[PDB]
Amino acid sequence: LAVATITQAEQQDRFLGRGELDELASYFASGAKRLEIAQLLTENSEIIVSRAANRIFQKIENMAKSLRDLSWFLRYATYAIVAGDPNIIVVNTRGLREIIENACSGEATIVALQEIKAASLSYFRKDPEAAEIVSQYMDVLITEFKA
Amino acid sequence: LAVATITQAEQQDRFLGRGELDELASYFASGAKRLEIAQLLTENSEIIVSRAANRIFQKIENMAKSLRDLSWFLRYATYAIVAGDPNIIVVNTRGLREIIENACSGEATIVALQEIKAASLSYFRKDPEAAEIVSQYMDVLITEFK
Ligand SMILES: CCC1=C(C)/C(=C/C2=NC(=C\c3[nH]c(/C=C4\NC(=O)[C@H](C)[C@H]4CC)c(C)c3CCC(=O)O)/C(CCC(=O)O)=C2C)NC1=O
Ligand SMILES: CCC1=C(C)/C(=C/C2=NC(=C\c3[nH]c(/C=C4\NC(=O)[C@H](C)[C@H]4CC)c(C)c3CCC(=O)O)/C(CCC(=O)O)=C2C)NC1=O
Repeated sequence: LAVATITQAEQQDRFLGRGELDELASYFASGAKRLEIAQLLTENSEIIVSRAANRIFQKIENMAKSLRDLSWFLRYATYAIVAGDPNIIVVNTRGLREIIENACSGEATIVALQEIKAASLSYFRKDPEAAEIVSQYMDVLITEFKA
Repeated sequence: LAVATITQAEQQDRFLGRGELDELASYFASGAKRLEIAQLLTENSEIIVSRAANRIFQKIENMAKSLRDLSWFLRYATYAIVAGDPNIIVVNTRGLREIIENACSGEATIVALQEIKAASLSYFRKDPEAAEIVSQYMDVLITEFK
């Protein structure tokens, strides 16, 4: 964050670098777009989740938890997008591969997640900038289940 | 702020509400303007600092330390502006007036700080919002010195 960047600059007795400034400038300026994205994923959260669950419907034994988890995945994506901090996804998906490996099916989860991503993207057809943001964050989520 | 309202929604296992989204909208917009300001001040810092030194050059007995401090002051102003937190200035200015009244002239430092302000402001004559933002942070710098 800003307070982060400032702390290290201070630590090194210096002005923020041109790069640090540009990076913060871009973080603030993409803010409106990131909020637009979150508002949209949120209001459509239920349709996005049910599309993902449906795609693996026949693989699911625990539908209540499946629907819950898929909603939670999308909710943390949504946090990360609002904060402009992909690490929110990383911290909160820590260890989930093992847990869901064991709980149901790793294969299926990735299938559902890919549908979370596709269904999410579907709301930004006209808006390449947003689609990129959405794909970047969704890819961070999925990758935490791949390698 | 980013982490704060997200932390709450997180604790309550929910999506951010529309009211939360609008509040962040205001945060990011202001941050954008603050960052534009900080970039200008940073890129033109040598110029700003030299104007301020030059404005009191007759009183300066140590050009080096004077140029250093004025830069140090400007630096902390930019930190405050970037974070949007005037208290960065307050905290790092604490007790400084005494150290510097000793070292040279408290009063010349004030004149030079007014020139830091006046010089900083010259980059924002087309943008009265940004100008007011620079004036408000610089005033905290000058005041907490006095
Ligand atoms: C990133 C945010 C986040 C997620 C997603 C999360 C998931 C998560 N899923 C869990 C269990 C589970 N998850 C599922 C199933 C599924 N899960 C899926 O994402 C699939 C759609 C489906 C497998 C097909 C099942 C069947 C269990 C354990 C069932 C139980 O004993 O109740 C558990 C173990 C504790 C619990 O049962 O609640 C966690 C922590 N925790 C988090 O903080
Ligand atoms: C907000 C960030 C910040 C500032 C500004 C700061 C100033 C500061 N100026 C100092 C000294 C000094 N400062 C100056 C001069 C001046 N100082 C001025 O701001 C005037 C423009 C000019 C007098 C006209 C002089 C001559 C010394 C004594 C250093 C020496 O004797 O070599 C000292 C004493 C220790 C040192 O020499 O490093 C500090 C701590 N410290 C900080 O953490």
